[PDB]
Amino acid sequence: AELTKITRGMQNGAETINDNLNKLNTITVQKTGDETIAGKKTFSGDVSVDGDFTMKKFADSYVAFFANKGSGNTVTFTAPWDCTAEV
Amino acid sequence: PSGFNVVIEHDSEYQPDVKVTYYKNSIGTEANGFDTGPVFGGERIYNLASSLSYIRNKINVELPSVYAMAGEVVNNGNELLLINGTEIMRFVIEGATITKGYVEKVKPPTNLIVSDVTSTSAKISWENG
Repeated sequence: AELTKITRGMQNGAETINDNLNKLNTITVQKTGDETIAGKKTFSGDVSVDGDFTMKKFADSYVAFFANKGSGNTVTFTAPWDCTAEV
Repeated sequence: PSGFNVVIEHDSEYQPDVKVTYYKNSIGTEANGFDTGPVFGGERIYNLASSLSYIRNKINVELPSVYAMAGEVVNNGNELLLINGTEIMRFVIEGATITKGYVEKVKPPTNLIVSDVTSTSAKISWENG
């Protein structure tokens, strides 16, 4: 967020303080109410969701199927990520 | 008399330092309400030369008589404020907590003279502060 600097002797001190408080209040993610958060959010620590968790393309980014069409004797594939296989 | 004296009572068993500043129209002292002054945040800050003396738990901040002012005393623990309308005289303590602060009204006696001294007695005379 781009806040306007509050300096000694400035003009429009009250309004600039008001606008800055209003900017912070509308741009921040808060501990209450329904919200929509944009941007790539990377969480360092643990994350727990007590309510209903919902995600996009789960089966595509977690489940991968590789089989041999022409023989069916030996399957050769380049693992898309770190995983557990069920052959 | 000697000057304008501000008493600062603290919790140290020692001699805390005090730094005095003066400034007009800091936030909350403007006459027509918040940010109605000529220099938002406060006009020129002046360092006030003080002469400090100490007794247990009581600092006496002697300032030149010309700075003498009335006003509400605010104790913020780390600093004391003497607020008179638009004017503020700020006292910053170092190494202790301000317990109570006030302009010295009851002032100590001065020219102590011992006269009519005998083997069994003496007369002590003085002048009001």
